[PDB]
Formats: sequence, C-alpha cells, structure tokens
Amino acid sequence: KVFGRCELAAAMKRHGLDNYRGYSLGNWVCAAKFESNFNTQATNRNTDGSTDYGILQINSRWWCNDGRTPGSRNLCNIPCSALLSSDITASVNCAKKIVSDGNGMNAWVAWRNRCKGTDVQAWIRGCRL
Ligand SMILES: CC(=O)N[C@@H]1[C@@H](O)[C@H](O[C@@H]2O[C@H](CO)[C@@H](O[C@@H]3O[C@H](CO)[C@@H](O)[C@H](O)[C@H]3NC(C)=O)[C@H](O)[C@H]2NC(C)=O)[C@@H](CO)O[C@H]1O
Repeated sequence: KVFGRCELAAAMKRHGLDNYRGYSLGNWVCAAKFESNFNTQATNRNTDGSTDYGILQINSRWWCNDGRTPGSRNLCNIPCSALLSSDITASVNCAKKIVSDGNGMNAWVAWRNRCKGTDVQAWIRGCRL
C-alpha cells in the first residue's frame, strides 16, 4: 500500500506515535517519506547482508527475522514480512521499541539527514487530526 500523506499521519496518530518519546507526529511522517516514499512494500538490501523492510525501513540485523541474516537479533520478535503489510500496526509497534533503545530517531538515517532540525510540522499541514 502506498499511503497518502494525511492518511499516514492519521494512522500513526491512531497508533500512538504523536509525541511518542517526545517526537512529534511530523517527525514520523517525514521519516516514512524519505525512508520508503510511504510504500509499505519497500525493501532495500545493505552491504552487511541485512535488509530494511517496510514503511519505516526496519533492519533485519537487529529487529526482525528474515531467515537470511546470519547471527542477527530479532528484537521485535516478528518475521520481517509482517512489516510489509498494508496494516502498519507491526511496524509502529516495532518502531516504538527502536526509538526507545538509546539513539532516539537517529536510528533512521533518512530522519537524521533530512528531517532532524527542519520544520517537521509542515508534514502534517492541512490534515484533519
Ligand atoms: C530503523 C532501523 O532498523 N535502524 C537501524 C539501526 O537500529 C542500526 O543501529 C544500531 O542499532 C542498535 C540497536 O538499537 C544500536 O545498539 C544500541 O546502542 C545503544 C548505544 O548507542 C545501546 O544503549 C543499546 O544497548 C544498543 N542496543 C542493543 C540491542 O544492543 C546500535 O548502537 C546501532 N548502531 C549504529 C552504528 O548506530 C543501524 C546499524 O546497524 O542500522 C539501521 O538500519
């Protein structure tokens, strides 16, 4: 599923991401935009052999099991495929654990390079929330 900007904002809000660990909604929408272009089925392979999955590009070396990332952890206790669903619940639940792990949203490279320190409120402009 390719979400519309406001449509994703509403689903994230519904799932309790607005101000989760002090990160306003605009931060999450900005991260999704640059990580996957709002496509739940996005996948990208990394040089270490791990793969990033879904709307939030969650990595198989640490958070999910894809059966092909030797000696990786599965901190969210889920198969990576669960993260590609049209329903963002699994991705959001796993995102909450990631952001709480010590580095905040710096765990998302695109957030750190294209969202951090910008006017993120712009990502929720005109949305009915
Ligand atoms: C969205 C996503 O999947 N992002 C990936 C990053 O999570 C990953 O960064 C590494 O993540 C782990 C797990 O959070 C970091 O380990 C944690 O580090 C802090 C101290 O910095 C410590 O308090 C935690 O105990 C420790 N957690 C665990 C479970 O050991 C680790 O520091 C991150 N590594 C780097 C270089 O930033 C990166 C890199 O694998 O991939 C992203 O895709």
